[PDB]
Amino acid sequence: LSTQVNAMTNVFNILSSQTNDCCNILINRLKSEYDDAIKERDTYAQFLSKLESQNKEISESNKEKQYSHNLSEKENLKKEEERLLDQLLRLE
Amino acid sequence: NLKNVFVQLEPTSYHMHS
Amino acid sequence: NISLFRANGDSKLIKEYGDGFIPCFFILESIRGELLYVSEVQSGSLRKLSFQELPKLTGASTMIVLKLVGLWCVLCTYTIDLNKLQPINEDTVLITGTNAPVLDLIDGSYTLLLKLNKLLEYSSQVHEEINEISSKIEDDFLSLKNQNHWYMRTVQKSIETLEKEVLQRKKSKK
Amino acid sequence: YVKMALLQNRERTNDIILSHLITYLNDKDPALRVSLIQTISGISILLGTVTLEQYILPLLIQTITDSEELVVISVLQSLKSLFKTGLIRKKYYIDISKTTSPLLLHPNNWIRQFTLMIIIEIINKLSKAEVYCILYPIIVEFNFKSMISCCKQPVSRSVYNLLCSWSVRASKSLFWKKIITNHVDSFGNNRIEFITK
Amino acid sequence: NNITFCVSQDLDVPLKVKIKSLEGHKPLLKPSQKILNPELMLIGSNVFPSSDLIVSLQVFDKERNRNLTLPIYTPYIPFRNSRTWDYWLTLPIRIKQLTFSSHLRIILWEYNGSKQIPFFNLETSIFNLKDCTLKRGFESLKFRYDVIDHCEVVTDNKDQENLNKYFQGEFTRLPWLDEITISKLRKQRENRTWPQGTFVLNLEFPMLELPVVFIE
Repeated sequence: LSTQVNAMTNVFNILSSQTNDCCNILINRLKSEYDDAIKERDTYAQFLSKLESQNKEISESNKEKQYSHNLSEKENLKKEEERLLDQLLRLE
Repeated sequence: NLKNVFVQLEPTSYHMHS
Repeated sequence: NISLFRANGDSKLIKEYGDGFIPCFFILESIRGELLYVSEVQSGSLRKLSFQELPKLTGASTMIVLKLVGLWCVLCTYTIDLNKLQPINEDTVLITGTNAPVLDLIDGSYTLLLKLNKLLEYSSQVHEEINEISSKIEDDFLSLKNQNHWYMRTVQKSIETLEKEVLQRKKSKK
Repeated sequence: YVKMALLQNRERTNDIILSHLITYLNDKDPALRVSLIQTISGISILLGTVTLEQYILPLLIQTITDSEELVVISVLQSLKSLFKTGLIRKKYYIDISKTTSPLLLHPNNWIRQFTLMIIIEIINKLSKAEVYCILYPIIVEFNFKSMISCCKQPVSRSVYNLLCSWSVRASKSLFWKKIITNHVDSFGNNRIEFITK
Repeated sequence: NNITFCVSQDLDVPLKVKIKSLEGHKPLLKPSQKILNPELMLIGSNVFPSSDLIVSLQVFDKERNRNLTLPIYTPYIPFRNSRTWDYWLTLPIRIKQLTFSSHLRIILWEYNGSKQIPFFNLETSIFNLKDCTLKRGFESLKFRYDVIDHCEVVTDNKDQENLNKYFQGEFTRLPWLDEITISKLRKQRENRTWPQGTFVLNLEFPMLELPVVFIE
């Protein structure tokens, strides 16, 4: 990107380019279609993030809430998750 | 009504041919 | 501009110091702007006729170097320059050459200031789109912790209770 | 002589071509032999389709260049879906063999997109072939969503959870066999009328 | 069919074997699949594949440990139906060609999981010590991982059923009551055993006549 830009500048400065396509246009169309698909995936990820946060949170307390909630839940699940195996193995 | 049923496979003989 | 690189394949007899079978690997190198290219093929013996048919990409200003090497000993080394090739031109280059082995490899060569920079800018935009894809993946990953896993464990628990009903029924029959 | 014995028909020679394909590494020659074996696979798909199965299973050991022929091999798998159940298991063996070393992502993505959908059969081997879908998915997020679209498992998480998913995917193919009998009965019936509603 | 004693070169064509039944171990799904259990968290941990039992047949040569006969394998139905076939199969070695030194072998290859399908092994003898090839008759076998074999008790009763095929002195009313003995062989299904590391299979290869064998 920026490196290719600087190299292009150095090409238009340190020397004179006499040269003045299909794969480029094809890559452009492919990048466009991929951009559209990534946009659809971005909308899907928007709904997914909407289900993730579930609230506006005012974006001031959003970070702290996202930090606390996940930790609390992750600390909560392991207990029962390790608990069921006891009964299962007991009956078995 | 309908005719005789059509089987999905047929048995080899191997008996009288022996 | 752009110079298209498409190798038909390699048909020849290649031998090595040590005796052994190796998979044919066609190496493609460039002077500047491009990367290291390779082509996978399977022969394994001395004399072979194979077709690559693997499309490759290289920079505008560069010299395509096609060197066949087993996968290990070097079969053949062939140099090709796009300097002789003109704009919007498509042709084929058949290189019959010998170093260790006496070989032959057919590789076709085709072609495709502001336009180049525009193309590079487009590729850069594609790169930004890739970063956006990384952001989307990060979004889907950071979306939620383990949830449905507890639902699977819940299904296992349902199987445990069902097994309890089955064991109770068996106990009833017993 | 090899092509002669291969063309000979005496199906025992075809089974003898297995060791030939195993030791074929000494011969670096063209794909012409594989083309003769392909025509032999067609003529086998005519009469000896049971043997065509066993030959095709062994034919997955080719391991040769020009991967463009592997697409025709996939079409040959779709053609192997024709009748023989042994051909299905053989195509499953070829499915795992192809699952080990891939070639083209997208083509095999759509391929497996149809194949995994056709993998819901309750046949013992069909489940084994259905288990390769997880191994395929290993080689990400975009593919995760694209696969989640056709995903039949709500609680799916990982490979083990995918095993629990397949455990929840348990179905009976007996009524499906009877349904196939109804399909053949429909083939014996009159489909002439295209009218609707 | 007729029984008679006919030597190797005297006997003409190649052997064939019909194979039918087995014995459910009941330790797994009835196809001997995956080793079912309530502990199946470990089955996910052990990655236990569900295998549908199929079969393969090839003969160990002479007990000289060479290789002669052809491996052969059939199609797949439920082995949870216990795969009762009575399906005939054969290979290209005549009785005239068949060396009196020879032995049968079989490998039951199931269909299990990813790159997975099971394998079980067994072997037996072709002809009698009296030179009659399996007495050209019905039988039943048992096999473990190695060094196991077949006996005759209820298989000896089945061998008496093969003596019905072996043409002991017989009459027409005896034949009707041999339909009643189709009812009796139907009643013979009552068999029960629960061994492990080994299995049983019911395999009948009754021919017309008693072979005999010699050199060429």
